[PDB]
Amino acid sequence: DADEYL
Amino acid sequence: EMEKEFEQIDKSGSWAAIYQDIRHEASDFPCRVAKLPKNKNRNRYRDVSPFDHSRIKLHQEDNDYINASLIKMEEAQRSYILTQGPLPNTCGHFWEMVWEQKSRGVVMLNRVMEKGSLKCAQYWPQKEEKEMIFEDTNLKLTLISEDIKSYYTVRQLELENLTTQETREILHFHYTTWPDFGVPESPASFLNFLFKVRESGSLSPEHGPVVVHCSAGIGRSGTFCLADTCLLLMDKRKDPSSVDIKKVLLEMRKFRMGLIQTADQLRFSYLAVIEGAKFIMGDSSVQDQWKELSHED
Repeated sequence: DADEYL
Repeated sequence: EMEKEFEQIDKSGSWAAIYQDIRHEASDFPCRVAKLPKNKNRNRYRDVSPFDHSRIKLHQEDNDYINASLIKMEEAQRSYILTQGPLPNTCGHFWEMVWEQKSRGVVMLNRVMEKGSLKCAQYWPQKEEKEMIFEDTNLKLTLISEDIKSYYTVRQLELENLTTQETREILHFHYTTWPDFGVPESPASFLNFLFKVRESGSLSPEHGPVVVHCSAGIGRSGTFCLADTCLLLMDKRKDPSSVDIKKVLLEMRKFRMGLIQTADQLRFSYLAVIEGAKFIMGDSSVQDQWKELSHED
C-alpha cells in the first residue's frame, strides 16, 4: 500500500 | 579493530549477512499506543512505529501521540529524537514537540518529494514574507535566513509560542542529496555535513535533543545518529579502536525499530566513522579536506 515503508 | 573488521567483511562480501544478523538480534518492544485506532492518521507508515517506552509525549492533555522516539545514548551522553516526516496534520505536533523538548536543531535527511512520491509535508516556511501558523498547537514559524550549498541548506527559523509570546531560534539542517534507502555521495560529504551540525551547538548537552528525521525516521536518520555516536565514543574511550559499531547500532535499536534500513547504509557507517576518526585522533587539516571533497558550492 502507501501506508507501508517496508 | 573496526577497520580491520571492515576489511574482512568487504574482502569476503558479507555486508548483507552481517546486516541480517543485526536484524535478527534487534529488540522487539510493544507499540501499543502508536497502534490505537485514534492514532491511525498520526502515522505516515503503519509499519514504522515508536516503542511505547521511548515514544515522545506531547504535553497536550487531549492526545499526546506523536510518531517520534527518544534515543538516549548513555555512555556517549547524547540524546536524539528520531521522528517521521510530519504529515499535513501533524505539523503542529512536530513543532509542539520541538518547543516542548527544547530542541535547538532539526536535521532533515530527505526531500519533501522523492521519485515522484510524497515523502514529507512542507512543515517549515519557504519564504521569509510568508510565515506559518499552526493553529492546533498555537505556534508560529518564520524563515529568517538560509545559507544554500550544493548538497545541503542550513536555515534559521524563529519559532514562537503564541500563548506566551516567547520565541526561540531553531537551526534547520537539510541534506538534499541523500536518496531514500540510499547512501550519501561520499563519507566526505556526510562528515562535512555532520560537523556543520555539531559546530552549530545544536548537539550541545545544554539543549533538548536534536530532532532527526527522514521520511520514516529510521534509515538515513539511523545512519546519521550511529555515525555521530560512534565518533563521540571514540573520543571518550581511552581506547578508540574498541568501539564496536554493531553493538552501538543494537543499543540504539532498543529505542526505535529498524534503524538503518539497508546493508549498504551499514557499510557506509563504517566508512564514515573510520574516516572521521582521523579528526578525532588529531589530524586538524582533515576537516578542510572534507569541505573541498564534498563540493559544497
